[PDB]
Amino acid sequence: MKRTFQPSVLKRNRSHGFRARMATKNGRQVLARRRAKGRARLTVSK
Amino acid sequence: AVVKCKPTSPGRRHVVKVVNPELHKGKPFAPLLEKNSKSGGRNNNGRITTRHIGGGHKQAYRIVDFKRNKDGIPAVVERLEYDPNRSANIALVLYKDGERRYILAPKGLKAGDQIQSGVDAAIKPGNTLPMRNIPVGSTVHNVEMKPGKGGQLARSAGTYVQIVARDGAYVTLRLRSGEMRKVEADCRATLGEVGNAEHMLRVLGKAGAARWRGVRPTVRGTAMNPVDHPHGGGEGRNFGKHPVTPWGVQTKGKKTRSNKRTDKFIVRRRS
RNA sequence: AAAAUGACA
RNA sequence: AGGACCGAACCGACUAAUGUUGAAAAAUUAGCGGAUGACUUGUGGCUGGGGGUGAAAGGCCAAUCAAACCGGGAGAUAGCU
RNA sequence: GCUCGCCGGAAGACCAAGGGUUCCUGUCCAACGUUAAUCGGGGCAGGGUGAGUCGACCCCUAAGGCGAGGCCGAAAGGCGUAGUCGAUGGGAAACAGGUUAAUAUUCCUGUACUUGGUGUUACUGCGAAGGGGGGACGGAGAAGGCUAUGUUGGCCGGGCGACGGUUGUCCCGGUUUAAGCGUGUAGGCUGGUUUUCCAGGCAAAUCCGGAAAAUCAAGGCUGAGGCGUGAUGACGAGGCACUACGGUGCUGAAGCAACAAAUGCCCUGCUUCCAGGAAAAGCCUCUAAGCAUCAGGUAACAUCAAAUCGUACCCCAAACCGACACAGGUGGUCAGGUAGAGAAUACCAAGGCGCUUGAGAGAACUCGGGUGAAGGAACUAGGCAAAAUGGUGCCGUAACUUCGGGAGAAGGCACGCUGAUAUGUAGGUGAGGUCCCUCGCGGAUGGAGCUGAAAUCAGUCGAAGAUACCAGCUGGCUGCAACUGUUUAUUAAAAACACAGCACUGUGCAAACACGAAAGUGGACGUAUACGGUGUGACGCCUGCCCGGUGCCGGGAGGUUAAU
RNA sequence: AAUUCCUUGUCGGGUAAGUUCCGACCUGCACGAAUGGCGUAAUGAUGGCCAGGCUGUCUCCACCCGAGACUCAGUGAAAU
RNA sequence: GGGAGGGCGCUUACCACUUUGUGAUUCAUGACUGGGGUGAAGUCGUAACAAGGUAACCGUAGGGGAACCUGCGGUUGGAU
RNA sequence: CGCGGGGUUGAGCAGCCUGGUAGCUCGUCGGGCUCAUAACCCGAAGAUCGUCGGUCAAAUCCGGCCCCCGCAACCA
Ligand SMILES: [Mg+2]
Ligand SMILES: [Mg+2]
Ligand SMILES: [Mg+2]
Ligand SMILES: [Mg+2]
Ligand SMILES: [Mg+2]
Ligand SMILES: [Mg+2]
Ligand SMILES: [Mg+2]
Ligand SMILES: [Mg+2]
Ligand SMILES: [Mg+2]
Ligand SMILES: [Mg+2]
Ligand SMILES: [Mg+2]
Ligand SMILES: [Mg+2]
Ligand SMILES: [Mg+2]
Ligand SMILES: [Mg+2]
Ligand SMILES: [Mg+2]
Ligand SMILES: [Mg+2]
Ligand SMILES: [Mg+2]
Ligand SMILES: [Mg+2]
Ligand SMILES: [Mg+2]
Ligand SMILES: [Mg+2]
Ligand SMILES: [Mg+2]
Ligand SMILES: [Mg+2]
Ligand SMILES: [Mg+2]
Ligand SMILES: [Mg+2]
Ligand SMILES: [Mg+2]
Ligand SMILES: [Mg+2]
Ligand SMILES: [Mg+2]
Ligand SMILES: [Mg+2]
Ligand SMILES: [Mg+2]
Ligand SMILES: [Mg+2]
Ligand SMILES: [Mg+2]
Ligand SMILES: [Mg+2]
Ligand SMILES: [Mg+2]
Ligand SMILES: [Mg+2]
Ligand SMILES: [Mg+2]
Ligand SMILES: [Mg+2]
Ligand SMILES: [Mg+2]
Ligand SMILES: [Mg+2]
Ligand SMILES: [Mg+2]
Ligand SMILES: [Mg+2]
Repeated sequence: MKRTFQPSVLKRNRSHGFRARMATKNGRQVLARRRAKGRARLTVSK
Repeated sequence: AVVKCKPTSPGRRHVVKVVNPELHKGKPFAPLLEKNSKSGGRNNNGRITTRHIGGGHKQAYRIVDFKRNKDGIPAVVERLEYDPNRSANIALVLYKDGERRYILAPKGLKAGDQIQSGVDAAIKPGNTLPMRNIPVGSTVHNVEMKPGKGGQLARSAGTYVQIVARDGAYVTLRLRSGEMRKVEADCRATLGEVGNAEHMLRVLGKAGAARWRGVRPTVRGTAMNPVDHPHGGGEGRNFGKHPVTPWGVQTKGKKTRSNKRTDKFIVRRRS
C-alpha cells in the first residue's frame, strides 16, 4: 500500500525550506512566530 | 479523395479519411518553425477558463505570412504541405529574389504555379491586391479588416467571401456566416478561395480519434449533481428547467452580443 | 350553388 | 493496418475461502479483465476551501470532505443530559 | 566439518531516490532480539570512504518561478519587459591485472586519452550581443550483417574406479586477454568542380539563398563488425613449504577451430502511416565597428595546471515508506544448461538461504489438500464452490450478418522408442584447391567438414506416448447498452459516465465565454469547413398533432412608469 | 414490458409437476416518438431461462497427508 | 535322425449389422395471424359506366373508416 | 367505509352561486316537397329536478338514505 509520506529532499527544501519562508511576507511571519516561541531548529533544514 | 475504411475492427467501421497525394511527405522547412507549447485551457492563474482541452499530439507552429507585403517579386510554388496548426494546407513559396515563405493554399493552386502580390498584380487565384482594384462581384479570401493587419476573414479550409458592393471608400462583403460587413477599401485580400474543400467529409470514427487532438470528454448537465451544474439533480432523468449554461446564462436563443462600437460596419446581421 | 340511394322475382 | 486475437512483465480488482483484539487501520490464497493503447511509469512543475479538480460517484484534495488542517473571535450558545 | 531441503527473470549481482555509521576488528550480555544466546543491524573503544577521466560543481536551455524600469490595485499586493534562475534533457577525456579485516575505473604495475596557460619555431589578416549551418528529435514494420554468449570437436593436464564392465567412439578441468592506435569492410546518404550576376538572410559578407555558363562521371560524408598492434606481457589447471594450520611464500603446460545465436550494435539507417512528431549552448563558418607594428589566427615542439564536494554500508529490504527485526509499497541495468514458441513452466550452475521458540502425542473441532462404492444438480435464492475441457498438424464446420465476422463454432483423427528410406534426408553454413582481378577486409567456380527439420514403411513396449508442471467447458432462447474504455482509494464495476454520429443556439475578431475590484491571460499566435453551451448517443426505417401556460425572439403605434 | 395494481391475466411450448422463461392475445390502473420510438450482426468478470459433459453440492458420509487445537520447557497480552 | 509342403491356431488388410455429431430435403401438426372465395332483403357510404355530376386511366409518393383524395410526369381507350 | 364532484323532459350539456324566472343541440309526433326513402321546410308535445325529511316561498338552504365517479390510506 502506497503511504502518504514519500520522502524527497529536493521537494522538501523547495516548499518548507528557509528561503521558501523568507520569500513571502506570510512565510516571514512564520519564522517570527517560531523565534518568539524559542524553537531550537527554525524551519526544517537539517 | 474520400476513402471509407473497410470494417476489419469494431471501431473502424465508420472511419472516412481524406487523403491528398499531392502533399509533400518529407519534413517542413526548418527555418520557418517555432516552438508551440500546449496549455490545456489554463491561464495565468492556473485555473481552467475554457473546458475540454488537454492531451493530444505535440505540434510545431509554422510562421505563415498573412500580410503578403511584397509588391511585385513574382514567386513560384515549391510544394504543398500539411499544417497541423490550421485546417487548410499550406504552400511553400519561393520568391524570385531567393526568399522562401509560407502561404495559405487556394483550391486552384498546384505545385509550380506562379503568384505575385501588389497593387498591379493580375486577377488570378493566389494574387493579392486591395479591394479598390479587385473587381466588384468577385470571390476572395484572407480578407483584411484594417490596412496592414494581416487578415482575419475567410481563413479556414474551403471558405470564401463575396464582394457585394463598393460604396465610396468602403466595400461591402457577404461572409460565410451570412453577415454583410463594411470594410475599408484599402485592405488587401488574396484572390481565390481557400482549398481543402473536402474537409467536412471526414468522420473521426472512434473516441481515440478525438482524444488524440486535444479534445477531452464533455459531460452533460443532467448527469451532474445540483451543486455542480444548474441542470443537475433528478431521480432518474428529471429536467424540469429551462436550459442554461453552468453559470446561469440562458442558452438556446439568448443573444449575447453587445459591442456598440463596430455596429456602424454591420449592414445586415446573420440570419 | 346543393342534387345521396332503390333485393330478388 | 488494427482504440484487432491468445498470453507473461506491467496495470486493474469480477467470484469464493481465510483474516475481523489480522501477517495487514482492505491483505493472502485459487481462479479473473486489459496487455501498441482513450495504455503505463520515473523526475520536476501549475491549480487552495464556498475554492481547486472531476469520462460525474457528491468522487478526490496527506488513513479526515454535502465544504480540509492549524491558530484566533472563544470560557461561542445549550428552555437539554 | 559431512549430509539434507529451498530460490535461481530471484529469495542472485550493480545503481538511483531514501537512510546516516548500521561497514571491519577487539570486548560485554544489565536493557533491545516475541525463548536461551558464547551471537546481532545491541553497549563500549579503535579502525575505515584516496579521482584531470565516475558523479556532483561548471556551460546551455523546457515546463515554470523571481522579476530593474513599467502597467494596475484602499494597505498588503497582482501581472509582466530587459534579465537571472530552474533537469527529468544537450556539452572533453581510462582500460586490463594485482593489492586491504574494511576503499577502490580513486592505491600499485602496464599502456593510454581530453581541454586550457606560458615559451620556441614556421606561416598568417584577425576580429560580434549580429548572419548562416549543425546540434535537432514521431509511431509502427521488415529483413540483412555482426557481437555478447553457448554447444561440440581439437590440444594440454589429471583418472583407471568402495559392486557387474570401464586402455577406451571412456571420465574431470582448462582452453582468458582489456582501453588505446592503424587498416577501413558489410552497408546508408548525397553528383562533384570552376566562372559570372543579383529586389533575400534588418548593417556588411568570400558564407547560406537565388539565376545562368562550362566541365568531369566521379568525389565526399557516415559506418557495426573483422584483422594487426597493447601482449617475447598479465592470467592460467595445478605441482612445491610453512602452516600465524586463516592463507601466505615459490613455479606454471595447452591457451585453436566449426556451428547455433539475441529484445544488444550498424539503426539518429530503410519502408510506410497520420495524429505531422522541444529550446539554447558547445562546434563549423561569414563579415561590422577596431587594429594592418601590434593584437590575434593555424601547425609542430617543451613544460605547467585540472581546484572543491560524494566515494564505507542496505537498496525490491531487518538499514527506505508502513508505530514493530511487519506475509504490504518502491524507478533502472545484467540475463547461464536441458525440455520449451517464450522473460510462462519443471529440474539445475554461479551465488545466496532453511524465513529467532522448540520437544512430544496423533481426541473432538477449524484451516489447506488426496481418493470414493451406486446414483449424477435430486443441494440451493442461484451449478456458489468443486469436478471437467485444455497442445501441434490435418479433415470438417449451421442459423444469422454491417459480408469483416459467427469460428478455436460444433465433431473427430495421428502423437513414445528403434531401424530403413538417407551407414542423418530436404535445407543452412562453408574449408582446401581453381580462374580472373579497378590488387583488396576482393569476384566467380569450387563442395572437405559442421549443423539439421519434416514425412512414409516395418517393428516394438505400456492399461495410458499433448503421459509430469503448463494448458478454452460447449451449445439454445431472450432484456438492456452499439462496440474498445471510466466510476463510488476502503461493502455498489453496472442498464450508470464517456464515446464517434445528429440537431438547436450564440459568436465578424479588441469574437461569444471563463479566471480577475483592475492591468492582464486562456479562447488562439485559431478566424464561421472555426469556437463555446445545451440535449440525444453506432448503423437501419423514422421522428405525428398543439404556441393555450411558463420561457426565448421580433415589433413599435397606444396606456402605466424612475432619477433630474 | 426495467413500466400491468387486479395478476400465478388467458391460450400454446418446454417438465411427471414451471408464480420464473419463450410465442401470442390487448382488457396500455399509469408505453410512445432526439428528458428519442422500433429493430439490430459483433462485443459483455452485465440480468433471466434451458440442454450435453462433469463431479462429495446432495442421498450420506467414510478414509488418509499436512498446519493448529492437547501435554512438557521458555517468554507472555486484550476487551470487560 | 528328419526334410519339403499342407492343416489347426494367432495377427494384419478389405467389409456388413450397430453407435455417434452435425447439417440438407420432404410429409403431417401448431396458440395466434395476412390475404383470397362463397353465402341470406345485414351496416357505412357512392368510387366507376353519360361531361357519372371534380374526365378516366398508368408509374410513383403522402394521407384517410372504405370505396378513394392530392402532388408530380404520361396516354386518349375523354363530352361540348 | 375517510375526503370529494355529480343524479334535470328519450340522450348529451347549461340553470344550484347566494331563493322566486326550468333553457341549447340531438331526438319523437303530425303535416309539406319526392315515384319512394333519406336530406330540407312548417308546426307541437315532452321533466317537476333520485328519494325521505326539516322559510311568504326550495332544482338552488340543510340532513339522512340510493347510485356513480375521483383522491388518500404513509414512517417503521
Ligand atoms: Mg449522478
Ligand atoms: Mg443551483
Ligand atoms: Mg421518473
Ligand atoms: Mg488489443
Ligand atoms: Mg490478453
Ligand atoms: Mg481522504
Ligand atoms: Mg459551512
Ligand atoms: Mg465573543
Ligand atoms: Mg463551551
Ligand atoms: Mg528447486
Ligand atoms: Mg550505533
Ligand atoms: Mg533475551
Ligand atoms: Mg554494533
Ligand atoms: Mg512576476
Ligand atoms: Mg518593481
Ligand atoms: Mg542558467
Ligand atoms: Mg540530467
Ligand atoms: Mg565492499
Ligand atoms: Mg561501495
Ligand atoms: Mg500499521
Ligand atoms: Mg523475524
Ligand atoms: Mg518486509
Ligand atoms: Mg519462473
Ligand atoms: Mg490430524
Ligand atoms: Mg478430489
Ligand atoms: Mg491409492
Ligand atoms: Mg462417488
Ligand atoms: Mg464411479
Ligand atoms: Mg429442496
Ligand atoms: Mg431443486
Ligand atoms: Mg479444479
Ligand atoms: Mg457498455
Ligand atoms: Mg469493457
Ligand atoms: Mg467491487
Ligand atoms: Mg442517454
Ligand atoms: Mg416531436
Ligand atoms: Mg436510449
Ligand atoms: Mg489490564
Ligand atoms: Mg360518382
Ligand atoms: Mg369523377
